[PDB]
Amino acid sequence: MRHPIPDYLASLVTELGAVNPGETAQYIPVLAEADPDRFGIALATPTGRLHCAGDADVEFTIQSASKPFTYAAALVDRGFAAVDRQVGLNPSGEAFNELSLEAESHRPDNAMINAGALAVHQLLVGPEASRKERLDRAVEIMSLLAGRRLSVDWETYESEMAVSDRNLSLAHMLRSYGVLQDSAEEIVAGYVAQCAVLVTVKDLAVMGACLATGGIHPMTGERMLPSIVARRVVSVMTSSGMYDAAGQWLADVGIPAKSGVAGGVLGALPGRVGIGVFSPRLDEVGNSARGVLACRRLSEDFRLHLMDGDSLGGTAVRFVEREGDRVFLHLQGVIRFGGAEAVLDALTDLRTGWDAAVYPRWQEAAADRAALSAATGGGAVHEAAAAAAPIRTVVLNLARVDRIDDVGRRLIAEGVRRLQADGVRVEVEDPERIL
Amino acid sequence: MRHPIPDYLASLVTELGAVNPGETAQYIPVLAEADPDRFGIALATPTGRLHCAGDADVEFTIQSASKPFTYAAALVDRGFAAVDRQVGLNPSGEAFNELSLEAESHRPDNAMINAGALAVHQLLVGPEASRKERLDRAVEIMSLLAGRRLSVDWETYESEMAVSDRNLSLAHMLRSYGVLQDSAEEIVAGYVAQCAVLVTVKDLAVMGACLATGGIHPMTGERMLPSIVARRVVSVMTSSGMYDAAGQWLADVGIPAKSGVAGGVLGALPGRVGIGVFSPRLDEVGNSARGVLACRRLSEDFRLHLMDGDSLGGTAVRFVEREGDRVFLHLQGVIRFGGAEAVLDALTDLRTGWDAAVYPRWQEAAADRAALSAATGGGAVHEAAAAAAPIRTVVLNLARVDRIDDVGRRLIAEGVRRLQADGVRVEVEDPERIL
Ligand SMILES: N[C@@H](CCC(=O)O)C(=O)O
Ligand SMILES: N[C@@H](CCC(=O)O)C(=O)O
Repeated sequence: MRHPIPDYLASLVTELGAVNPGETAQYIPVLAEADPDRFGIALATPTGRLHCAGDADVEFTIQSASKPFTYAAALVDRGFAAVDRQVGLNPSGEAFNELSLEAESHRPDNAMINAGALAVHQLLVGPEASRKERLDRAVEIMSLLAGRRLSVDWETYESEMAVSDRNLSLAHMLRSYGVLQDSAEEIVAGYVAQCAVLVTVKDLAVMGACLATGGIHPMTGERMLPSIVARRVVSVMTSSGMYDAAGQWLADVGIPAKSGVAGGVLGALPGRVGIGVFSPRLDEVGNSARGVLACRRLSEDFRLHLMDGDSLGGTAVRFVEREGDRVFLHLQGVIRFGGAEAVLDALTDLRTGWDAAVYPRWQEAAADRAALSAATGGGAVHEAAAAAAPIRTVVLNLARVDRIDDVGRRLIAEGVRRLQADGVRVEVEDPERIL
Repeated sequence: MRHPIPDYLASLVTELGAVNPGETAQYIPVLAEADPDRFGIALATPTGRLHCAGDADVEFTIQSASKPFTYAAALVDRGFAAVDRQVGLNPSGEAFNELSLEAESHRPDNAMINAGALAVHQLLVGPEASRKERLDRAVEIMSLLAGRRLSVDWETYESEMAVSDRNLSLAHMLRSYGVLQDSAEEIVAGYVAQCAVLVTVKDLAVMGACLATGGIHPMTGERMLPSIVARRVVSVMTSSGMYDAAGQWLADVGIPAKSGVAGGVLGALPGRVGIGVFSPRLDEVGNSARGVLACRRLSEDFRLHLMDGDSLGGTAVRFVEREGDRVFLHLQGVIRFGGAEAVLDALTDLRTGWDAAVYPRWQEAAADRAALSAATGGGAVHEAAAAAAPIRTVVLNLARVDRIDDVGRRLIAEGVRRLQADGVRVEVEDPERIL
């Protein structure tokens, strides 16, 4: 059959395309004369699927939506310590205040606002890196997530470099407080090229997806970024991506996202989906009108909110079989704290916090563990307590476990270490050595 | 064996308990003379497990950590429209500015700051509700999540009511802009009692857990709040819970949390865990010092970050068996967009977005779907494409699916509707009618 998601994408494009409020970025000639009658949208899933509709294969400059990529690239090249000394974590409106830099800190508020982006571009490769290297580190980091070699639209670069007075101002002010080493024109030029990189609504959906999964590319399964770096970038996208309207956006939508004045919008909901939207005309605060609306919809119709839980839970426990003398534990999925934590409940729930008198209700509910389990979501863990409803051997089957982060390994290891201590054998049937 | 989490909780209490910086709330006599040598912590899981350490069963006033409960209660009693007209969604520092209310809006910035809390207390039952009802609606909503009838510590209430000049000021100012109907003293009194409700570090962990799961109580599986309301409350806790330091907190920790000046801290990470911490002494901005640190740790050691993905993904597909003429699909877990979306991939992947030439790398990776699957986390969906590696009947087994939200139902329904349209039989073996 044909997948229903792309069909949904097409319906949304037609419904919201009935109109076209706002206007194109007027502070640059190349973006003013752009056709406002375009509008695409893509959804890239963690697994590797890509759904689309409308003008999702038309190119446009990534502008600001490029900020989380260079922040991520710079974090890897210099590490947290070095980047944090120049870029803060406080949300702010693009309107620049010098008091930002007078603080004991001496650093722009965050990496989503121009001042913060200029500081990040300056940190790109190292202290002795040339102008030319930083700009390739930019195009490179981005290109590695989009999946292909990207290019800079010099026509836009030149158009913007001719009227880049504001940014030069932020760059100078920054040098004044020692946040920038090199020259103002040098970092501005590199920053203005970085924003001139061309992407399609689809690339953004795939790039957003890399950040969504913790640094894993959904089209190859190859780690592009460390989970810890990808985490922070999505953290700052959420808290400062929509500027002073971030509180209202985190509640109204739930999708960490940065918008570009060329019309593009990037979205990345941790562990669920990379998003890309494209619609030239900008609203009253500078974002992509139809683009920002597209996200509202997706978020309401699919409950794609950051606060809408979607864990594995006890579902990490495929099943618990007490054949007779030995008990078999088969794990499944991607095991992190959530899953490993449930495993530890299973293991403990084999015979190897509240006063029942005070909570008659909780004891009753507990009496029926199968019922209380489905109402809550702990897969087949209740099958452990049921196996013990002597055990001399426990088998940990890991054939169905896609992967397990460090925290899971340690937690399940410790779990194993504590069983043997009980005079219980423990065989870990783990084929593709993952443990 | 003994579960390793509580042991970890005890280690953390001893390690971080080596010290005790800051001091108790000095603007109230009853909280100034409180013993600073106490410190507990609890973790309530979605499934129904409760882990503890230290003074987790000692009572203390919930103060501000009560704000998300009354905001949630008021949202249910009056609905979004009515509450949003009085309470905004913008983050802010407790330092009050009158320009907040001059805006076209005429409403405090958010429901986590005193002004915003006073406005929420005023909306508690209805326009014709008495002073006495609102205060019970407060204690009630909270008590229903903690799992037991709670009480107001009048000793603290009286102590604070004697020096409640600041709050009265916020209350008056609000009446001035028409955000409060009743009297200033009336709402202040009710608000000061609401903060005098006594909880233990454990109750907070269970209460945080209700919000964490989308409104489902982890100790009974009974829905206490609508998923949509629980969502917003966690959204505003995240964006404004830590005030002007929320950007740095969302990155440094990732756990939506509100602190109380009595020493308690509430945490609620969507779909993973309810948290409770208790440590009388407050730091330089008013939060619980050791309490705020406890959260930092938990978040770093267990990767309990809001941005650290933890989905079900393709793991919703237990397996795909092509016995021969018919194909069997067994689903599992709690199915939302994430899971339902994978099902639709399975169904479509039975023979009933990118240019391969451009992405040689992606085609290679795709060639080995089993490998690309484990690197990414899509359970056993690749088993569908493998079944078709004619099909006249497809069986949807739902015995292992704990539950499925509205979005899942519609998505899997549509999926079903599109298969039959292909001249394919479709039997949904779903025992406890969930579909
Ligand atoms: N590329 C623009 C930024 C566009 C935006 O703010 O989205 C600039 O450097 O000024
Ligand atoms: N109960 C205190 C608030 C404490 C806090 O801000 O955490 C008050 O009403 O002023």
